[PDB]
Amino acid sequence: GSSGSSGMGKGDPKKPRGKMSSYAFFVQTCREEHKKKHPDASVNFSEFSKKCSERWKTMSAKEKGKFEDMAKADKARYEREMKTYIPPKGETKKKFKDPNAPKRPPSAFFLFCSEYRPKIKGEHPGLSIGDVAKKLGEMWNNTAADDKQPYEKKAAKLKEKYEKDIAAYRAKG
Repeated sequence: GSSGSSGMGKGDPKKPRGKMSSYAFFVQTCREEHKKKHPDASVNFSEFSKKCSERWKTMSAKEKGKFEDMAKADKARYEREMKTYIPPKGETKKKFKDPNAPKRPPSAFFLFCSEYRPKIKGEHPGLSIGDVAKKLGEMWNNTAADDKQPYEKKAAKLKEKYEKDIAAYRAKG
């Protein structure tokens, strides 16, 4: 969530941290290259630090360019981790309905719970529109991916309609 800071600091293993910027990378790009020029060199970490600072600013835009293109490349490869990681729930008035924006079509889960609602609802009268649905919340989770083959494939088609409508809402061209 708009994680302000980023990089070596303090936190937990859960969240895949490891995002470095142009500098963070440049500072290590000069030190590594040095070890090659002077292996038995008595270079200091501090002296090499203050240097990278004024050394990074002095560097002409062109010099920074590469450092920038290489840095951004990481901001992407780093996300790969987040994918494997699943954070808690903390959405703020998101995925909500809006009259201005185009309504989003149903999904596999909705197609299943919707096609099952009229099935279980009749078998179990005691339940109610509310509960009945709350009961499908787990049914889907258990459902095997394969079983979601049709519920998914179909949905995909619908999405198109939305992707076509929204294409206007934003009008980014």
